[PDB]
Amino acid sequence: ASRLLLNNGAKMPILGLGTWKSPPGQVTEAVKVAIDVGYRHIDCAHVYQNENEVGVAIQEKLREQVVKREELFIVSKLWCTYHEKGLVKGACQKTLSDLKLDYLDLYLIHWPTGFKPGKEFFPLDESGNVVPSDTNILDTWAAMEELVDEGLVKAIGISNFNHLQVEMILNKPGLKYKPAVNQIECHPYLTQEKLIQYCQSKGIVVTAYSPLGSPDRPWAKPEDPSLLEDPRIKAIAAKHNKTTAQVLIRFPMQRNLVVIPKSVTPERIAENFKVFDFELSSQDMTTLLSYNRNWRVCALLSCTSHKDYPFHEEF
Ligand SMILES: NC(=O)c1ccc[n+]([C@@H]2O[C@H](COP(=O)([O-])OP(=O)(O)OC[C@H]3O[C@@H](n4cnc5c(N)ncnc54)[C@H](OP(=O)(O)O)[C@@H]3O)[C@@H](O)[C@H]2O)c1
Ligand SMILES: O=C(O)Cc1nn(Cc2nc3cc(Cl)ccc3s2)c(=O)c2nccnc12
Repeated sequence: ASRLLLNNGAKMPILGLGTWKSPPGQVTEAVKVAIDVGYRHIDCAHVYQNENEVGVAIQEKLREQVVKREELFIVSKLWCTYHEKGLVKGACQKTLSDLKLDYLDLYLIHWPTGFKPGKEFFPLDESGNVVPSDTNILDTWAAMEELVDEGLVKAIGISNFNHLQVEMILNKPGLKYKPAVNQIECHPYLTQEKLIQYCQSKGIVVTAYSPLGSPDRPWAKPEDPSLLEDPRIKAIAAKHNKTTAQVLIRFPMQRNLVVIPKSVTPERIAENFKVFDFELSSQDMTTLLSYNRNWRVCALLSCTSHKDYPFHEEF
């Protein structure tokens, strides 16, 4: 399969381009190359501060009739400072304006943790903890449902939600729309078996982020865990005559996940797409799952006392 079916009846391309830390100076070309080579899914966010430059790329490719809007699957996310119910629509509309689109295919709650509204992405106190908002997950969900009902987005979902947080939404009295997708960190060092099984059992598609272990994450040292340099994964790559990145991208695909590797490098954008023409073996899959070490690149550590912090739970 090149696409997975969502609970709104749309089909979500299983490979997408990530855009976190894709600078304004390079992301337009990155998106253009990606669309050229065949990516039909772009993962965006207001907090990435590059949606205008993504929007330019998309628009140019639509106008040049390289791709049809209906063939593209564009995702963005609601930032934590816009969880208050009256702020959600404006946040979505700003993303739509910046991306130069009339609708999003999917709009996610980026984190379950609301922050105080205002100009700062991360409002902080002297303890190094975030200033929260008095919002709750269910009220924010209700505001997200209104975006579907108004035509601004085709589907809504969540990101970095744990299974109890998912459950809270699913059991909401008067629920209108289930989450379509839960986008979570997933890779061989954080395999998320239990949460994936949960979501899959509930008909929620999982998108795996940081599939290459986010080697460009801020202040990575070379001594930290590196998936791309794990000799055991290199060995699997060598056996298939593929790159380590191609193995790491193919892995989630064989778990029936969506995956969103990021690159601004044209050669890597192109090479990372060559994942539809080989299979990892059963033993490969088992072996990679065995490398789980509960290592999170994205642990939201400024927010560990937030009532909606997602990572205290086992899954
Ligand atoms: N929902 C959330 O909370 C959340 C959190 C994290 C990530 N995300 C999404 O997931 C996307 C992917 O995760 P990520 O950006 O953290 O990390 P990633 O995709 O695991 O890794 C990105 C890094 O890998 C490098 N790279 C790409 N292809 C490579 C290849 N073939 N060989 C070697 N290095 C390669 C990139 O370098 P170059 O760009 O320099 O080529 C970049 O530094 C994000 O961009 C964002 O869209 C969402
Ligand atoms: O979370 C995202 O969507 C992308 C992202 N964003 N960021 C930016 C920041 N995250 C945080 C988190 C906190 Cl709790 C505080 C400041 C920052 S700045 C990353 O550092 C990072 N590192 C690895 C993988 N993805 C990321």
